[PDB]
This record gives sequence, C-alpha cells and structure tokens, in this order.
Amino acid sequence: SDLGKKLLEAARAGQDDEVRILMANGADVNAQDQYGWTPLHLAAARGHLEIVEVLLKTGADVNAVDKHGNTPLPLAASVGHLEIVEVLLKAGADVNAQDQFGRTPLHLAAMWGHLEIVEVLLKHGADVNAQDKFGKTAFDISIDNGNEDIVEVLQKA
Amino acid sequence: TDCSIVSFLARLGCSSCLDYFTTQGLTTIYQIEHYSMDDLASLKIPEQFRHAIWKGILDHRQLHE
Repeated sequence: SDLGKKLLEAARAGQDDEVRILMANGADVNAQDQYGWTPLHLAAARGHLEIVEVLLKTGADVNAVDKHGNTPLPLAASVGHLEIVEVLLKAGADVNAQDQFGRTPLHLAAMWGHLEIVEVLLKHGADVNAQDKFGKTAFDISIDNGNEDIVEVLQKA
Repeated sequence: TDCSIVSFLARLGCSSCLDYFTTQGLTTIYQIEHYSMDDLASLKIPEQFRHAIWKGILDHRQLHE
C-alpha cells in the first residue's frame, strides 16, 4: 500500500492534518511496517494523541500486535503518555496484554516511573500479581528502578 | 541468540524506543555497541530510557563476546 506507507510516515512525524487527509482518501488504517508497527503503535510510542484519536475513529485495531508481542497500550504506558493510555483503554485496549518477556502495561509503567499511569491501569483492572518471564511483578520492577511513589501504591496490593 | 536492536529493546522493556533506531538505519546491537549517552540523546531517545539502554550496551561490552 503506498497510502499505507504514507500513513505510517505521517503517524511517525506527528502530522495530524496529513493523517486525516490520508484516512479520508482510503489509506489502510492497519498498515504495518517491517517490525509489525501500525500507525497506532507509532503514534502511541511517539506521543501523538490527536493521531491516536483519528486512527481509532477510522477503525484502527486497538490491540494490534507487532512481531515481539507489543500492543500500542504498553508502548504509551512505557513513555508516560497518560492521555494516550486513557484513550486506548476507553477504545478496549487489553489492560493485561503481555509481550514476549511477559511484561504487562503495569510492569512497564512501574519500570519507567509513571505514577498516574499505574493508578489509571489499576482502576482499569491491571493485575498486580502478574509475573513476567523473570518472575517479577510490577511491584518488584518499581523497587529495582527506584520509583518510590509506585512502590508505595503497589506495596502488598 | 538474537543480535537485533528490536530483541535487545524488548528485553530491556524499551520497545517504545525502536523507531528512534530504525529511522537512522540502526538494526543490530553491533552498530550501537560503541554509543555514548550523548549518541543516544542525539537519537532523541526519551531521557527516561537512556541510562537503561546505555547499561544494556555496557552489559554487551562486559560479555567480551
């Protein structure tokens, strides 16, 4: 897809008006790059909220997975894009999706020290006892990385 | 064992950083094995991930493969 390649670039570059015009002209909303990223993956990772919104409104797959088991929600949760996390959850993102290392969105919010995202994920049913492939919970990872605000909210949850 | 940047970032919990390597033609750990904190900053890796990625690169150097 040429428009699909254009849409992935526009989503990468954060050009909302360009994404809207490509979607109006029939661009494949679920186009993939070589790593299995969709425009929604790119917008979630690079913090393009209005593009996430437009893509979801034009039929983007909120639970699309790349070639290493990543959905868009854990990418937004990792970087700390709280608004994107909430929009993805409201569109039906799997709150306890696990990547190839068994990390959930809660693991990655705890890893990179995003307190308000951890709190939002808990409200949406994030699993505090979920273990990754190293046997670790979000709580264990929050200790390992010194994210003290998160240690206090996850302690004996 | 997988020497891809995509696997390396997955193991580190930094998959959200992948596209900052891809846009510069970086695909293997051997291409970035000599990168400083400064080189990573120049990729526009969000600051929160730089130390982890750099320690991953260090851990790779420390293997003396």
